[PDB]
Amino acid sequence: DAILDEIDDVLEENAEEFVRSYIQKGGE
Amino acid sequence: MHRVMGIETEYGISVPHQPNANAMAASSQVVNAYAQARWDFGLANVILTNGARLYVDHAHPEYSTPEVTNPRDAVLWDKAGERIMAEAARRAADLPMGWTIQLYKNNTDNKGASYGCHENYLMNRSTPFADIVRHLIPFFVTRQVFCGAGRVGIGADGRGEGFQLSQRADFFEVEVGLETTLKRPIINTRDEPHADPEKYRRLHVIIGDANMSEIATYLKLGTTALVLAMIEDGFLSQDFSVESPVGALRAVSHDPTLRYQLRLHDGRRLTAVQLQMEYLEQARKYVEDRFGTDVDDMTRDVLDRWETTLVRLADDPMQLSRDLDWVAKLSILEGYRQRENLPWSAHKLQLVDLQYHDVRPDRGLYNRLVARGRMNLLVDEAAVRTAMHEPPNDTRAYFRGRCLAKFGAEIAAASWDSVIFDLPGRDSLQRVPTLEPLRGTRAHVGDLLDRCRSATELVAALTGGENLYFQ
Ligand SMILES: Nc1ncnc2c1ncn2[C@@H]1O[C@H](COP(=O)(O)OP(=O)(O)O)[C@@H](O)[C@H]1O
Ligand SMILES: [K+]
Ligand SMILES: [Mg+2]
Ligand SMILES: [Mg+2]
Repeated sequence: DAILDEIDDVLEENAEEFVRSYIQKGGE
Repeated sequence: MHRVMGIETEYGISVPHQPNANAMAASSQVVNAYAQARWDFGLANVILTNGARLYVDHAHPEYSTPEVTNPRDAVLWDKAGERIMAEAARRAADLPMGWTIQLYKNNTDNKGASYGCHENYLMNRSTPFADIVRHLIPFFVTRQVFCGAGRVGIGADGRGEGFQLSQRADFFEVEVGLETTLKRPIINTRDEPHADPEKYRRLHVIIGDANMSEIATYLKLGTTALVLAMIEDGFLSQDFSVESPVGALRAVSHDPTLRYQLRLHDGRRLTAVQLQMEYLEQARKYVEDRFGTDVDDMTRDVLDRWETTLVRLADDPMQLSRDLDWVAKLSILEGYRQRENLPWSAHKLQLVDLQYHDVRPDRGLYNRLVARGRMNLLVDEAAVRTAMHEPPNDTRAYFRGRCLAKFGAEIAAASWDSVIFDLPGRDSLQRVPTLEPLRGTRAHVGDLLDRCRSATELVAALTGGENLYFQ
């Protein structure tokens, strides 16, 4: 997949830390 | 198409590696770093020259489109909001604090928190609410087959493994109610039209995911508007109600193969796609009955796209990977699952789920799909950029936004239903009510705004003409 190479190029570094740290206040 | 509508989108907000930051402060930086005049009734709250509202709500920056009259304009000014958010974050990076602020046009952190993308529709006050409820619940339960933005993780807390159609479904718990932050209702009942309450109901819809795909946002607003026209006119004679609609909402979301069958009270057993086809068929009959072939192009386009999307969903949903968010996102997810043998619990899949919605043009995955020509668009980027600063011409947002652009230094405040002027010498503020959404348009005030060189001249010319220009 050409497109998976594009996505690979831009994904956030430290993927596990990034996902664990994405914590949001509740909204509407 | 002509129905007053608008989209309010709460954005996710992240400020990594800044222990001094909190979400309210970062949201304020975003709102403040972009702009303009204050909101009229202590959080940062700005009215923009395109007639939009940009403000801090519940520790999220929120963009509310100007009032528009059709779903293409809804898409256009909503997309301009994404550009405004992205630029706002870039400007906040230059504030003394120096924070790198990330913004996400999605609805959950996948850990139990949700935030909202609301649709507003102006309706006849006379339309009986019991009919609004009973005809909209099954439509809202099933429209996620093309409106869903996709989510990795099952259950509000994200502990179940797998992919689902929508981010919002797991957060809805009851059929009808006032809530927007907890025990959320399929039909929210708040009725606050900021217009003549003798004439208008404002339907405040809270169940939709925020969409990146312009085709998805277009279908979401356009098909809902068509269903509202049928409800107002009493056109729907069949009973679409289903057993346990909250349970059905979740079960439809949790089955991306699109085979789960709803159990209608009338005994029918229909998939969500099949039930959507029933609404589409009624909408076709409604438009033929009312207009013949004298149908406006946009109504025709919404019907055609609604039908083609449902036909393709029933045949093979993966052929919609250029049109629907959940399909485009799933295509990336399954690609990685195949390439790297990943279970649905893999953290990389969580990262794709979230970064899909990142507003950065160079890093957000939807934005990368567009950059590589892998997503169909409805509007072009030049029009989006113009919509960042110019209001729609055919609603009261025209007067609001143009006043702010031309006489900003003399606007004390503005809201959906007023503009408040601070004129030199007058030790009293001038409040100009804009109570009708379809007045205050270019056709009503454009020439007057052109001729006036000062806010003083404008307020003079408008004096005693409220029941001409605005109501
Ligand atoms: N009379 C109306 N009918 C339909 N939509 C409206 C009307 N007035 C405003 N809107 C839309 O509703 C949204 C209001 O946003 P906001 O002020 O954030 O709402 P809320 O008070 O629910 O937070 C805007 O997008 C606007 O275009
Ligand atoms: K709202
Ligand atoms: Mg709002
Ligand atoms: Mg809000």
